[PDB]
Amino acid sequence: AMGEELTLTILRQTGGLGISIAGGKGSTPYKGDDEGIFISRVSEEGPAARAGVRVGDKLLEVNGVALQGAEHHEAVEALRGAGTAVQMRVWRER
Repeated sequence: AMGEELTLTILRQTGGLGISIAGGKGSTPYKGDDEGIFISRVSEEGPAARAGVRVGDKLLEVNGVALQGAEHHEAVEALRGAGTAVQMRVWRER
């Protein structure tokens, strides 16, 4: 297999999830031509790091909201509106 599909739960903490994202349909890609949404930063002090989110993870879904074909700002909105426990489905390439 080329990668692992993981489901991680991030408990929003002290005002954020502790991630940045890159990519999206019509934005600068994080990888090749892939227009998907990718984790571009994980704050060392933030809850995503502690939950096991990794830079370069491809974000597939956030609390039921699919991000396939999503634009960047749509994904930002999905993360912001995801509530206190944020369940992320990610694809982690080898």
